[PDB]
Amino acid sequence: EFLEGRSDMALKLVGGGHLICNLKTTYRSKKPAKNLKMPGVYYVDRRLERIKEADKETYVEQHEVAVARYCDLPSKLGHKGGTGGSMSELITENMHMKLYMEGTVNNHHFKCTSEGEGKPYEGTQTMRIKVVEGGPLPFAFDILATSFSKTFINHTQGIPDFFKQSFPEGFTWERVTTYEDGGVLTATQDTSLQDGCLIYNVKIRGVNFPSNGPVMQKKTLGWEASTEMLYPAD
Amino acid sequence: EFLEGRSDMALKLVGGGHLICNLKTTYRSKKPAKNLKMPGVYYVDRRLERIKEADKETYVEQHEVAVARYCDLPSKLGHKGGTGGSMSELITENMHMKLYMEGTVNNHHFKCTSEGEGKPYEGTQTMRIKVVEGGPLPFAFDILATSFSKTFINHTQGIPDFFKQSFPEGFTWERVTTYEDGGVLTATQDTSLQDGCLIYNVKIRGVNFPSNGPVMQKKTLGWEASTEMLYPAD
Amino acid sequence: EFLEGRSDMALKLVGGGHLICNLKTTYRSKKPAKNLKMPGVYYVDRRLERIKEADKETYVEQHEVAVARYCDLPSKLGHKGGTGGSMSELITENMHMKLYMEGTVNNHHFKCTSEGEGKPYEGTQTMRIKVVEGGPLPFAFDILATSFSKTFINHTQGIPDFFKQSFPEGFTWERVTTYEDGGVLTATQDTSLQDGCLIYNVKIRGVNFPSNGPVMQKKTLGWEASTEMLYPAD
Amino acid sequence: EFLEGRSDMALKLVGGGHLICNLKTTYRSKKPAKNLKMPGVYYVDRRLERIKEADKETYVEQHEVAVARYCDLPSKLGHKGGTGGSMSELITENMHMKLYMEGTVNNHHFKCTSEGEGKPYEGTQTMRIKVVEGGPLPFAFDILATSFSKTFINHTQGIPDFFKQSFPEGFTWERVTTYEDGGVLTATQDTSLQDGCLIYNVKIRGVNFPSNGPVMQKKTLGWEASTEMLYPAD
Ligand SMILES: [Mg+2]
Repeated sequence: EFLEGRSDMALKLVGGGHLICNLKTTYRSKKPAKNLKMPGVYYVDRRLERIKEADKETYVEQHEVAVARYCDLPSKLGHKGGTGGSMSELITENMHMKLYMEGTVNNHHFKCTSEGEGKPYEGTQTMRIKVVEGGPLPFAFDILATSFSKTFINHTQGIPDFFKQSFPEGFTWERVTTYEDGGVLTATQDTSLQDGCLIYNVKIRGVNFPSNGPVMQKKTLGWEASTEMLYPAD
Repeated sequence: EFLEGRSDMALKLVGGGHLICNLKTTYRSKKPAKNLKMPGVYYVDRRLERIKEADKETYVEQHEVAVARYCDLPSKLGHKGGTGGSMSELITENMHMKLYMEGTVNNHHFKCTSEGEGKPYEGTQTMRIKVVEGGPLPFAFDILATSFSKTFINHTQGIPDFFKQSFPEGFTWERVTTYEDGGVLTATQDTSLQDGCLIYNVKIRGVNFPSNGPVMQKKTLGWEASTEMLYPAD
Repeated sequence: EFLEGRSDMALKLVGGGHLICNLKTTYRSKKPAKNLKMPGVYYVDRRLERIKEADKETYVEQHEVAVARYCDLPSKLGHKGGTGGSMSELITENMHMKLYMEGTVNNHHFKCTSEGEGKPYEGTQTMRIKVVEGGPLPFAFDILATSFSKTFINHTQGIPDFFKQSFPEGFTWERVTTYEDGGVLTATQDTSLQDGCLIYNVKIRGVNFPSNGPVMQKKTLGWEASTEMLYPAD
Repeated sequence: EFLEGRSDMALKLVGGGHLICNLKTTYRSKKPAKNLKMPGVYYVDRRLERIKEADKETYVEQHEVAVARYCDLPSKLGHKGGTGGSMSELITENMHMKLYMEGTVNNHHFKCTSEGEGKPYEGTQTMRIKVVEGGPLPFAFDILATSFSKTFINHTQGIPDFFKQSFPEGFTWERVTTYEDGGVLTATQDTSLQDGCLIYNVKIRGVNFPSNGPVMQKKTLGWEASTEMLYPAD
């Protein structure tokens, strides 16, 4: 039993306009099935923003605000669900995170580290990111943004927090992002808890980004906000 | 200058679980560009529900609640939104609609008519739908649900209503719904205003739906709510 | 029981280079299952060439050579298939065709008629095509090329000709062509035999072709040759 | 300047039938552009067959025969490649190969080694493959078949051999395979020549393969033969 997510995000392009991409994510728990209180269908509203940038994109500081909900709207049918209610004690309201990243984008190899802090229950976080190997990146940094934190989703409407419940075992995610110009970037990730710090271990592998298109030429200017739909399966 | 939308909807399956599909929509105005007050990026939360169904799905009555917004969430940067403010006079707060649909799904041809009423500014509406030809359909009616009214979106927060402003000329849409099991359903549509009634004319052409998959075997059970991301281009 | 095909075609672009698209076709028979001699997996090599063009693309003349085969190459295992042998009699070795087409591409409506002749068993044909409505098209004619004749495939090596067997009842196809820049074009089609003439009925519904991309700007120069992979299911 | 490829392969299923997937590959040379003799558009017919299998798939011995061509078919126009002609001294007619592979498929990690030999100019090769970590795999070995050899393509008809020309520098490839049931498997690979042996280094990352589908349940039975379409870009 896991959660699958789906999003369509929009990339802002130099000169106006946008490039769309599609996110198919599968969220897997390391905690055993019997001990989880599974949600029903729900949505997470994010806004992901580039705060600071230095050195041809080899240093980037990212902020994110994530908030989960159920459909607020009244329903002529009986899907109040609703339901809800989850509590997660290992996660304090002030948490620190450390991350390591490694992968390839169009045959170009690179490594990244980051450290950050945020407020899980409030739905906010920040990430200070270093490109350590294979900088300057020849591709728009934006495409890695979604790969740097499911724990910091503010589940307010009682909705069961599938990510915060998982600890200490942890959770993984694995995602395939599909740009409409042809590019494809898959990423696998491990979230674990050691001494009260959240440890992220990612692996990027992207291919087929058009060479004379916005991603490789770096004509991008951050993302718009987005809605992820999340739903349980098998 | 027009609006493109992107949504991912979830289809409910007999036995739990879901089949996801992707909606790429282009909304075009018949009113001239200069006379339109274009919105910025925004989102529409819908909930579409089958009220009544009779005769192996040859009569179906649908209700929808659509509410548009901007990102409520605070932004570290200065994308205040909120701009806004649009007024559209031809659309009263009680509207009636009449519809004709014709198209093919996996070589099987069919025709539909419908009539309904709803409250545009409140975001609510109802549709009473008849299969007048080629019923009973060998496919789940659900896949047509999204093809029957952009005017009944409650634009509050002072978001410019691209759909209402358009009147009297009217507007069209054209969409490609892409199921993850392989099916593909495109639709072209014309909206227009004649004697204070909203007139819909649709055309469907769906192909490649697996014969032994949920859609053809009719093992589906309505949609979950969804979020559409609407954005201006060219 | 029917045949599915898959092709990837390449579009020649003004200035060198190519735009790839994907063809998913389902070919369905009108003749009863028991009286057909089903093929195995096999391949069709085509080369489609614009012989003539006049009037801003409102007259186009097409030649096609199609030849189906099985893998000639030796197999370490014993896949023979192999098999083969079909004869089809309603189809003479000189056939004439008449075709009608109607559909939409990015909200622009149009109709086409054509007449042509070829040698089915030899795998050749020509088509003389008139745009009778909604010319001049604001889009590259190329994208319609693949919608104007399955009967004229030279099945050598003894492969059972699934298309020639169908007569007199006839057969349909229905296809989704998916460009990598985003455009999508589906087409459903009906074949039949009336008075020794082959009668084609096509319908087009294409959407989402980027306005500032090759297809809408007409910066194309025909297709490259292609291989279609044909295989039976249900 | 490099080569892109496109294929559609068919996977054989327990109980008959097939699951199709799409291959987008980009082939990059490590040898400098001025010294390469680029091909034109062309095709490769392969047949990949599992010879032996032992220990729940932890040992697989693979055979491949690859033969490249242009379009044998006559053209009503001036397009005859034909050109062709390439010579590659460093590659003998009996070559040896050693490979290391590492990656993840649906959150499951694994490593593979293989060694093999074949006749590059004749277009044949064999691979003896050992699963060295994380066996037995919970997924159909098939989805890995295409990741173990571009040097052993028999370029007849005189097509300039882009893979053999690269030596000694070597070449990389990177590919995205997209199943129609939802799975996605990208792979990056490094080829090189050291002491007269071909050295392969692969990395796999497959995701979003359906849990209740053929690949994960191991209901597969090898590939059908296939055609890849190769074309130059940049
Ligand atoms: Mg969405």
